[PDB]
Amino acid sequence: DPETCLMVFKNHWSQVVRILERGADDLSAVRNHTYQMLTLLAEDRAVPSAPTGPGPLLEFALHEDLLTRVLTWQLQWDELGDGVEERRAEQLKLFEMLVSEARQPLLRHGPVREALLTLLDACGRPVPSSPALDEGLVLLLSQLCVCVAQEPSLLEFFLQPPPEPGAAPRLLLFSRLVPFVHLEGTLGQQARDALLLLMALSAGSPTVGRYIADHSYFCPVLATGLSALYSSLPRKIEVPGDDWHCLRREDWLGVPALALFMSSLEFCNAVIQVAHPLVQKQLVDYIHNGFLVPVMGPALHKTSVEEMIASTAYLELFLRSISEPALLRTFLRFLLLHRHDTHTILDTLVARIGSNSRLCMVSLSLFRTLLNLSCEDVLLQLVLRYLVPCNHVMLSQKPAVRDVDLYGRAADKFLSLIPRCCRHHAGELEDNYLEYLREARRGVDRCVRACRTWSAPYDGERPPSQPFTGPFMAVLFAKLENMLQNSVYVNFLLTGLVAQLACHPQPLLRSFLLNTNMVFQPSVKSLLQVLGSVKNKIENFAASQEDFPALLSKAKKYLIARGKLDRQGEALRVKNAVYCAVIFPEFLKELAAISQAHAVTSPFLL
Amino acid sequence: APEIQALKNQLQERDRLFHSLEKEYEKTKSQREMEEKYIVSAWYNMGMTLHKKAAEDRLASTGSGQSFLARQRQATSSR
Amino acid sequence: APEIQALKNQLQERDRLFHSLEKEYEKTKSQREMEEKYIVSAWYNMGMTLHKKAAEDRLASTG
Amino acid sequence: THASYGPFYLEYSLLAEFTLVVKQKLPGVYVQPSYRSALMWFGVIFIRHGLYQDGVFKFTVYIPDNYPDGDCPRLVFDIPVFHPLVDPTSGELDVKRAFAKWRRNHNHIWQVLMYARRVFYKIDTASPLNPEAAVLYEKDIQLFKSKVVDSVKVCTARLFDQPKIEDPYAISFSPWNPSVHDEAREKMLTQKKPEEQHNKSVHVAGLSWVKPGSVQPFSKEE
Repeated sequence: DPETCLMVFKNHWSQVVRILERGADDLSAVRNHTYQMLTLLAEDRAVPSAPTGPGPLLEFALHEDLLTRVLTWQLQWDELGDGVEERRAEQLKLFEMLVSEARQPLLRHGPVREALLTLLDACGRPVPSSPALDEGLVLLLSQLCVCVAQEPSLLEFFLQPPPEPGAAPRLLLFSRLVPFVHLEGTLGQQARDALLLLMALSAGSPTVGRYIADHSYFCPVLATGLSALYSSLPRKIEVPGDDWHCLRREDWLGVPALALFMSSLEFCNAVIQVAHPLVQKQLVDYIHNGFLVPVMGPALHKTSVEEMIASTAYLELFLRSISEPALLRTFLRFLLLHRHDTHTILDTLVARIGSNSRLCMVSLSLFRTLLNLSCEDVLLQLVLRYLVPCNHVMLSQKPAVRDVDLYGRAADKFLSLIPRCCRHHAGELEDNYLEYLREARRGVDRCVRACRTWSAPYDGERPPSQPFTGPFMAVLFAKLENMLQNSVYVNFLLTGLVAQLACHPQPLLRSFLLNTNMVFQPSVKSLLQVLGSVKNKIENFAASQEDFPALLSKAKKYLIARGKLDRQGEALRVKNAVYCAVIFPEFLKELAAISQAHAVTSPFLL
Repeated sequence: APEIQALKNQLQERDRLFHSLEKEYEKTKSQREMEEKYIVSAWYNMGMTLHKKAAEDRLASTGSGQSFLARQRQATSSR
Repeated sequence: APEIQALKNQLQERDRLFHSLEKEYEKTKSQREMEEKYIVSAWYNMGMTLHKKAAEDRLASTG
Repeated sequence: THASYGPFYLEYSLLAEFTLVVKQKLPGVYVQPSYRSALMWFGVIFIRHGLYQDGVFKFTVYIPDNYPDGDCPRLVFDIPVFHPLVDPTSGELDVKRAFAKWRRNHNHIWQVLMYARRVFYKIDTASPLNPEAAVLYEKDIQLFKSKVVDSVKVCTARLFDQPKIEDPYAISFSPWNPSVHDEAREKMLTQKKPEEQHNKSVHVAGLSWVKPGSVQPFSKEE
């Protein structure tokens, strides 16, 4: 019964106050008396007449501030040094038992909050530290985070005022979780969840958010963590396959150094998703100015080829893993506006498309991810900035930008360029034009729904001396003109980019690529002129090579079977160009079907 | 009375135009109501025939593999 | 003058229900004009969906 | 090479033509292409005022097999309307007088539908197809209006039947039963624009940070 607990509680507490008013024996006596009193306090019940009020044991304890005075009586014994990390763990276990086990919400009271705040200062002594003490500290902080997450009004009550005018306040619930974010295992994960809960509570409070964004060093800790973890990554990608173009799930989990970076970036992504806007802007600016500019700025410009491949693959993985638009704005502004050796970073990445190796494949995958983000600014800076002034068209054909290929002139013009060697003489590649029409329908519909938030339609009205279509168009067409010399996996991503770019519903971009009846100024190279040059070169290889119809049959039957299993210079040139004769007519089917589906899209989308 | 007959004449012409706009508004509302009833009935029969054809459409909608190039690009990541 | 007052009362009531009829005509016209866009779009969206479905079915059948 | 993809070209041309029919606004004209044939467009006009008021005329648009390099599309009615330009035994409207030559990229099928609506709002008697309708037009107008009212009742009485051309996409009315048709009407009216559409799954999210009217990136104010 609850009254007998009161008598035996004043029995132990009377022994304890006597011990304070009069060393190892007294310390052991107050430790087991403390254990008994706090286990009895964990099993207090409220009075049934007033269950919303505190119980009688809390009424006796909080009246004279029992917990804080016995805690500071042990902390003045802490200066001896005998059993410091055992006694600290003992009080950690005791106050964790009050936070978890007690059926009343104890934290609404002042004195127990002050006792917990003094205990958090007692555990704030500097390193070295036994791992049991860190485990108990993280567990106590996590349980306190859970309790304050259930009662959100006490985050300002834990924000205790500065001890000096102009000094920083001491939120001991948050600042003690700051060194434990980078730790691995269960302990660092518990610290990350507890800090995420605190940041969710600080989303609804302007005083705590201004404290974290202005009087706490959490954002430099995160920025220096990302900067230090971008030194432990390998500068060499050791993957044996030649079809590898980007870091897969099996790849970045296979490198333990990269997994720590990926977990840290996921934590930063969640913090940017959740926390307060002042805190969000502080972490945005600190992540930018302390990770991207000082580290990733020089790291992309590493001259050696394999370091370039590694940096481009890491950049593509990071752009593929941000979900929040605020951190994505940071990454994309860093890519689009930061200038090194008087050149844009995006210009440097454009210049790496025209390369002869795995660097080209990772660059095409990076630009595939960039165009798959469906952002305005990348597509604008790549092509549309050069297509807004509309100088590539002569003076009398400027209305032809807005025309729509209703009757299939463009599909006929593209399908007329299919080579005579590849045409079926009087094997699933003979009549699959319906399947290209389906994926052109989902291709245009995806690029229409993802452009609904865009500022301008780019229809030619809203908004060198000879016209120039931009360094992205010149490099992409010149690499497309070399389609015989390129690899089969390079051509797969290169035709993947042009098909994905032609699905954009912008009439300035669509008329430049798919409107075949457009004639341009002589300095401008169209997509039709480039594909015509490939058509001439693939037929010249046809007449000069003897074994070609037998080589077409075996190279085709491999390419279906890859979808089902889901002296060197002459041998390489033969192998690439025979592969090019399987891609090019069905690249021609893909560009035809996209130009068909642009005349079909509903008014009830845009 | 010569003033009275002219004033009641323009009063009766006012009533004449009132009756003309009355019957015109009645005809307009009746046609719009019947037209909307016809449209909703046609769409409802249309949709019920679509759910009757859904017994075939639940088998016809099955299909995968996409285009050859998209399947090949997605199969490039399989080592 | 009493007859003139009577027919002017009847006349003012005639233009009063003229304004009432014109207000009801304009409100019904604007309601039907707003309603026409929604009924036409709800017809033609499903109509274009059925046209695309029959379109791909025919284009699949001819090969 | 060209002959292998001709059905694709013609058939997607007719698909784009129905899309551009949806583009242009038509008062009371509700057009639908057929299921079984690609060259048949069913439909129905509602004549909102004029002499043919409260008239409901079903039709069927016949598209030539070589569109657009061919003739004007042929338009017939389900029931022959007593009109000077409607065939009294077949129901074919004389569409070819206005569209004498089908010029490529100029004429479209929505212009045929617009002329079909406009022929009931401007009666022309020059060189007809039903001569008694013409000579009732410029001589004895009240008998013409009586015969218009009678033909409107004849057309209205045959609306609810099994239609002339059997098709899974044939326009078939039902008698007004409010218990399910009110659910159908609210299923009309609860639909809205694709802004905030019911597809809230699958994060198809675009990004933009340019101030409108400007061409420089990252000019949108924070």
